[PDB]
Amino acid sequence: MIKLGIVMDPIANINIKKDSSFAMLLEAQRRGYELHYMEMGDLYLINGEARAHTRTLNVKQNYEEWFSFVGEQDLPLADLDVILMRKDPPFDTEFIYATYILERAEEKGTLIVNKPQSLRDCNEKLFTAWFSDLTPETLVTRNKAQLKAFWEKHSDIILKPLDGMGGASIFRVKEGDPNLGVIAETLTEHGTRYCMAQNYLPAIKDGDKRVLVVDGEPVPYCLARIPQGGETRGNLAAGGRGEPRPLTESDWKIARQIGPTLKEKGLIFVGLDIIGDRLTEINVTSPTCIREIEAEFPVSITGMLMDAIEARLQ
Amino acid sequence: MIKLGIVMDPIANINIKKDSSFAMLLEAQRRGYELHYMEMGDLYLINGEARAHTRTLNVKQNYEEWFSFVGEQDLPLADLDVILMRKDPPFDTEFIYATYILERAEEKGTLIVNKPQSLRDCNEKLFTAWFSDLTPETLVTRNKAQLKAFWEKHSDIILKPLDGMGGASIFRVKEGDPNLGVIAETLTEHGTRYCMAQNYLPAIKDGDKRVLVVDGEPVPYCLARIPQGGETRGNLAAGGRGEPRPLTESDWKIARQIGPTLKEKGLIFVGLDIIGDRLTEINVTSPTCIREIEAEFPVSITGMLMDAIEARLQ
Amino acid sequence: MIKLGIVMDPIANINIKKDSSFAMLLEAQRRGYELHYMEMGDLYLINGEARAHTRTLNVKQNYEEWFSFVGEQDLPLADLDVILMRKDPPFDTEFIYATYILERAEEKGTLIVNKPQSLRDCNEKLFTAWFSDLTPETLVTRNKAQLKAFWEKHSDIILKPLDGMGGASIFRVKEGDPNLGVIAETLTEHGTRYCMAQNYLPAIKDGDKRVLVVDGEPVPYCLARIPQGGETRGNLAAGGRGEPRPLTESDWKIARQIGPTLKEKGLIFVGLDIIGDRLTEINVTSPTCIREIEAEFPVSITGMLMDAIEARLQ
Amino acid sequence: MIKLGIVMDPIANINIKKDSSFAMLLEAQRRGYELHYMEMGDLYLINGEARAHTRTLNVKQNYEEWFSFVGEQDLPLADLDVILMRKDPPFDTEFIYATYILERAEEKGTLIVNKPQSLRDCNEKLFTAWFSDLTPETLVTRNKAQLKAFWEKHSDIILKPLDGMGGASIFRVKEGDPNLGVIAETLTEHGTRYCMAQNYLPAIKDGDKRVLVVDGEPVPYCLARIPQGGETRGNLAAGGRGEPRPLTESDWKIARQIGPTLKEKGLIFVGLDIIGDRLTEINVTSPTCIREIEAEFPVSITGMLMDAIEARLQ
Ligand SMILES: Nc1ncnc2c1ncn2[C@@H]1O[C@H](COP(=O)(O)OP(=O)(O)O)[C@@H](O)[C@H]1O
Ligand SMILES: Nc1ncnc2c1ncn2[C@@H]1O[C@H](COP(=O)(O)OP(=O)(O)O)[C@@H](O)[C@H]1O
Ligand SMILES: Nc1ncnc2c1ncn2[C@@H]1O[C@H](COP(=O)(O)OP(=O)(O)O)[C@@H](O)[C@H]1O
Ligand SMILES: Nc1ncnc2c1ncn2[C@@H]1O[C@H](COP(=O)(O)OP(=O)(O)O)[C@@H](O)[C@H]1O
Ligand SMILES: N[C@@H](CCC(=O)N[C@@H](CS)C(=O)NCC(=O)O)C(=O)O
Ligand SMILES: N[C@@H](CCC(=O)N[C@@H](CS)C(=O)NCC(=O)O)C(=O)O
Ligand SMILES: N[C@@H](CCC(=O)N[C@@H](CS)C(=O)NCC(=O)O)C(=O)O
Ligand SMILES: N[C@@H](CCC(=O)N[C@@H](CS)C(=O)NCC(=O)O)C(=O)O
Ligand SMILES: [Mg+2]
Ligand SMILES: [Mg+2]
Ligand SMILES: [Mg+2]
Ligand SMILES: [Mg+2]
Ligand SMILES: [Mg+2]
Ligand SMILES: [Mg+2]
Ligand SMILES: [Mg+2]
Ligand SMILES: [Mg+2]
Repeated sequence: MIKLGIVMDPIANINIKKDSSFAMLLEAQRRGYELHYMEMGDLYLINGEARAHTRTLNVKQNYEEWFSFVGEQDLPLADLDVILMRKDPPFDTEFIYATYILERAEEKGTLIVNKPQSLRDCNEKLFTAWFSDLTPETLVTRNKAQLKAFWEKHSDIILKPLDGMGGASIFRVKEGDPNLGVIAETLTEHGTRYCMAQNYLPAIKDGDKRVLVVDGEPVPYCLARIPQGGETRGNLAAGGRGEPRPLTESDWKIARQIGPTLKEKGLIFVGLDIIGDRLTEINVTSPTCIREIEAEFPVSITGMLMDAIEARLQ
Repeated sequence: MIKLGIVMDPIANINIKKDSSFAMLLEAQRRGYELHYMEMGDLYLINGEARAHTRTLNVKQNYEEWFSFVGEQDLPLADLDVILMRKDPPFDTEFIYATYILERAEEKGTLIVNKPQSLRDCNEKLFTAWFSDLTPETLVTRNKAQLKAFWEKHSDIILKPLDGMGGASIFRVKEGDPNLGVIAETLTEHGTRYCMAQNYLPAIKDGDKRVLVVDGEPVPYCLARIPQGGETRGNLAAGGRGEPRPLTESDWKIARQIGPTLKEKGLIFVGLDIIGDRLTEINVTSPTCIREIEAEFPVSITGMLMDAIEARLQ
Repeated sequence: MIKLGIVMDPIANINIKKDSSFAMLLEAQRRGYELHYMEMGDLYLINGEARAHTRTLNVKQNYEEWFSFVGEQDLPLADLDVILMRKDPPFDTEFIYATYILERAEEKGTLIVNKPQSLRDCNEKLFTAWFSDLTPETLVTRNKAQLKAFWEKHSDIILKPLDGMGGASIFRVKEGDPNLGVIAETLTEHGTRYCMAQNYLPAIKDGDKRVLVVDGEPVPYCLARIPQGGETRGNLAAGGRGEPRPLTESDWKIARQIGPTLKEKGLIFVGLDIIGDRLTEINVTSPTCIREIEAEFPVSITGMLMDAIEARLQ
Repeated sequence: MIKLGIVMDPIANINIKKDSSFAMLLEAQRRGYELHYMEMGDLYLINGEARAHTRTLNVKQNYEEWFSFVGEQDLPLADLDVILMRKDPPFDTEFIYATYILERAEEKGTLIVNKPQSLRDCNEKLFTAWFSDLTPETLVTRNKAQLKAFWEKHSDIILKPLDGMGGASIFRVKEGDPNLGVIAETLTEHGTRYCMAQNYLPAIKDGDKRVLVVDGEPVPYCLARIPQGGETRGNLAAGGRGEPRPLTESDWKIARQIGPTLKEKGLIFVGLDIIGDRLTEINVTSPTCIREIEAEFPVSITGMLMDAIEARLQ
């Protein structure tokens, strides 16, 4: 059968109602694949051979017991046909070291979703620099002076870190905010770290849309994430409310401009974030929102993904 | 003329007797290039255009005053013909973010020494995994159990981090050492970070040889670094004593097996570390030892480097 | 009744077989006290009044369910008669900030076990400086030069941090160890942090004895902790094997020399560590070993503690 | 003569125009004291005896060369009559460990300015809890829920950390600020660290007054620090503009209510911060502003301090 491996954060701590790695494993099992579970500490390199202690996994939609390990073994990763790299951000050096280990298996012919070299090339915030015609005004800098000047030009800005996801450290500096100085000292760590500033997009009130792309093809329904109450963050992670919608026509236009690059670079499962008609980030590590969209519409995103994996393995 | 830029750690704090970035700038000036100085905080991205505040530099071998800035300007980095990325390790995410900024200039046709994509692909310790036939026995793992077992098989091991240089955190765990447990808990941070173990190479007593490669071509004399007194580290940084030597015949054999890969990947200036006949690491960020070799032998390594840059620009 | 509060690490994550805070709560409940549970985040200060969100607790020796909250409330801490500060190390600034909050309640007449001012005065490693006649040779320094010289004088030394417990970072540097330099650079963080060196005590082979002192009175049986296998640490936390013993006559002599100071300073429940006839540290924050001693001998340490609390409240 | 020691941050890096430790050393030298210079790494403990490598210091108001060491020696600290602890914040555990070392010298009869036990008892922000009748409304908490509620009650609040000085991390959350959530997640590190909230005091527009107290006696002129431009921080450190003034009558009233406690606790040199008629913090580690006040008025604060030291030594 196909043997699929998954590197992910502890399965014992996921919420199977929302988790997309889990929805993918139910579909792989429904198709008859042998599932091999791994966490970051299980992978290693011995004389350049990527190997791992895996546990053969069995999953089921049961809220008392959703997984069971039916055996364990140490194998070379080149023994698996597909490895899904579903480790959550932050993008740190540990994450990078794991992609070199996954890359030694990929040279022995294992398919890696997503491709290790592209995970290091395409940072979720800075890859927008390759599509500046679709993004808001974006400045990446360490200097408070440049941040102050971008604020004076735009009046209302969003300042963010480059490594997190889920609304980690998002500040909005509107007109008359008394805190530009301390927010820049906090995000650049007194000018020793880069941060990103973007002009604020009022359309966030209509939702931050997560648009999913399966091997360059946009899935036709998205999830708009509406910030809630006293929150500047649309992220479900920061309490945002999700609303499944068909793609609007500027959603198709952005997703098709990016689609071919993602295919070309082996970024087989990608989550675009679109606010209004601007692209704000590209999630290539562990994008979610599969469950919410799939509940509301007749589309099997996990099926699309396994179909694309199986074509890639032919 | 050629306009060469350099991104480096503060020039006001270098030792011009030992520093190789400085020796390279004296040669570029001797050839008539216009030098533009940058530090990491000067580079930025505004709508995907890489730009920087540079300072036009003038250097001279004077220990009271070795540099002067004769002007400053904000320019797009694509205005320079060559940028030397000479920032010192650690390999951290800031270093990675800078390579995406240098990569936007490289797409507009600037030559980057070394190539930004290869700086992210070739970590100084883990790139040895692509030449395991030339390295010692090497294990990269988070698990103390695997480290203990590698120690029982080899008796005498070297344990190290993956990010530093200069002898940062090198432990030797010889037979009967009472500390394997606490050294593994310290380097893997209780199993949450990968570390590297290698079998100890007795030949370190004859020196850790720094072998320099200029665009795939090995420079014919090396510097052997001899550990001093009560030191397990050969590194000049950890007090090692340097001895310039001709390359021996296994030095030629290793350097030629790696030479073509480095050329192919745009790793134009590389420092190999060889102990005996084993490759232990590949320094691609800011390798030094140019001064010491050049003092003792009739070879101009900086000249070789500018000749290779000028060929690359043709 | 007496209302006793406890500040501790999450009760949902303790092992009731070994945990001493839990054994103390079963005894307080057996005596009829009302138990109020708190974690560090529940305590606060509003205009200098110490207050907390507590949860009224019910505990029982049941491995499926060992606690239940039967209500919650926000109260001033001065409403409780006794607060047991049982938060585990590290000794960090958060720990110190909590002692000022517990100190505002103590001025309104609540008994704090142990006394907040003494928790800040008596660091578990450096308080041994007030009894240097009972300790091994001890040097606290940031300088590798002094560490090297102490090693040359003593041949076999133990190097440790000042903040942890449980065998955190204990190195033994015996004769001919190739790592003094990197161990000193690691514990002093290149000379910016103090560490402690002590001469190694061969008697650790007979056990690191935990001697418990209840209001200056030594409990008459101790637990010797024997290091296991390839371990330099006797700590149960680092796999040490515990053996309950009567106190030997040098155990009585040390415990009585320290007894009156601990009483005097309101350090009502203290865990001395004795190796042979030398005192190595004084645990005043959350000392354990009550269960193991009590299983083997006819002594109720928790009873001694509640008797001392009740006398203190008279 | 009197031998005075000073523990301070590197003298080679101070600005003698503004630095108050330096102004104190010129006065001690003018009186004929022998000055012994120390940095944190020079102090150590060997079997509970506090000792240090000192350098005999000579200072002079010369901007090319303001200090010279005329010898060095290792001595027990009990050999000095007075040690000025002038190390700058942060208040971290290293700072605390140094106070135990200074405390072993103090038991052998050395005067420590300020007293080590009081430096650990009187944190610069939380010691205000002992004078809540003179401070603004102050909440110290880890819970965002309590911070949100304090903001709804007061409309305009100041949120700050407990460890820094100089305007480190001061946020103002006025009505309609879109960032309460991310500022609380940032200062409490997702609820794992305490932070302080206070209601905003409009009077900061007239200056944050530094009021100096020499052994319980208020010095009669203060320095008001006016925030500048786009700054919420009055601190000279964050660009604030200083204006020497006589004490107003509510400045006398606050300083006299605190004066006797500071004397009583051996906090011989203290810098109160007063905004309007509210006390906001008490700087006991390294308060400055001596130069600016002394330039404008006929008062020798350093003289007052040496007079108080000499009385303390009688
Ligand atoms: N330019 C913007 N305009 C408005 N809101 C933005 C903007 N950029 C980010 N945000 C807000 O911050 C949240 C997270 O931003 P995002 O770029 O997607 O980073 P993250 O990885 O944390 O999700 C968004 O959902 C939105 O609420
Ligand atoms: N396998 C080995 N055998 C012996 N010594 C080694 C070995 N690996 C590293 N070392 C020692 O540690 C020093 C640094 O090792 P290296 O791999 O080059 O890391 P770094 O980047 O810090 O220079 C070497 O100069 C040598 O002294
Ligand atoms: N002087 C010493 N001689 C021998 N072993 C020691 C010595 N000091 C510490 N140790 C070892 O390290 C372990 C922990 O040391 P300790 O001082 O008690 O710190 P901790 O708080 O981590 O328990 C001890 O149980 C013992 O095994
Ligand atoms: N309650 C307050 N009202 C207004 N401004 C305040 C208040 N508390 C602090 N600040 C501002 O922040 C600056 C620093 O606050 P402070 O409490 O003195 O901390 P620090 O140690 O950093 O000086 C003050 O100078 C002032 O500008
Ligand atoms: N691993 C998780 C996803 C974790 C996560 O937060 N992922 C980010 C991108 S890496 C995301 O898609 N967040 C969507 C949101 O917060 O709305 C899952 O599969 O559910
Ligand atoms: N930037 C410095 C080099 C800094 C450095 O230590 N570089 C490492 C590799 S990134 C090195 O070559 N070290 C040689 C040694 O310590 O012997 C220079 O040009 O001199
Ligand atoms: N809170 C825990 C104790 C946690 C702990 O490890 N405490 C240290 C001192 S703070 C200890 O006594 N350790 C004994 C050992 O490891 O043997 C309990 O009550 O069991
Ligand atoms: N050590 C320095 C003082 C460093 C410092 O910033 N101290 C703080 C208190 S610890 C201070 O008084 N700051 C006054 C201000 O920034 O206005 C000196 O003597 O000048
Ligand atoms: Mg994201
Ligand atoms: Mg997003
Ligand atoms: Mg190196
Ligand atoms: Mg090396
Ligand atoms: Mg302990
Ligand atoms: Mg101990
Ligand atoms: Mg202050
Ligand atoms: Mg202040």
